[PDB]
Amino acid sequence: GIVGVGIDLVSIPDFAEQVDQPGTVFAETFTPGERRDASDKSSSAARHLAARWAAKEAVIKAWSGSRFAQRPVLPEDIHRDIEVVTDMWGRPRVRLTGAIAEYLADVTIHVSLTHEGDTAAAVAILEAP
Repeated sequence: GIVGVGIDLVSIPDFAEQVDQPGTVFAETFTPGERRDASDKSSSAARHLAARWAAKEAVIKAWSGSRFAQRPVLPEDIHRDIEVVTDMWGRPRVRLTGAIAEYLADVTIHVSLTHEGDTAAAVAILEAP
């Protein structure tokens, strides 16, 4: 049964404006080079990266909306234990580490991402067999 659902829309312009700032959570998900390239509103990098961020936030949203919210704890490591990459063709892939990988070890994560104009989007659905 479904155990969590998330959706997230990202402004590509607003994304590129803050994606490259130090200490932010962007630094723990994208490489400096990636953040540098994504700083260009009009680049493909910004578009693709914006879409990866939406994916990640969507999963995070699904997590916070599940039974794994209320614990355990440390809402700083979940933002860091979650990662989303794209494989050649353009399909999103969710990569887990830290505690979240353990707690969602038996949970299937379904994610999809898109982007158009000044916005990127994604949806995530947590499902247990």
